[PDB]
Amino acid sequence: EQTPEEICEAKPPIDGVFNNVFKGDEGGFYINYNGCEYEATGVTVCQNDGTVCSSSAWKPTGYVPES
Ligand SMILES: [Mg+2]
Repeated sequence: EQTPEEICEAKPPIDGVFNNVFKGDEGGFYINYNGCEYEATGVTVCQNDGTVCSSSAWKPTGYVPES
């Protein structure tokens, strides 16, 4: 019995590789995955130019995106 934001906040962190990664205004790396926004944490590796990044712990931000 949770709001969608709550559902996102409770999601487990993900170890993985994603495309369509978008950089934050503050240098954070973000993805929209299964209706939740996640932020890359710990060691993050991206292509110099282009979307793809790997992170051992993509963590939900609690934001429910429309992008
Ligand atoms: Mg948690």
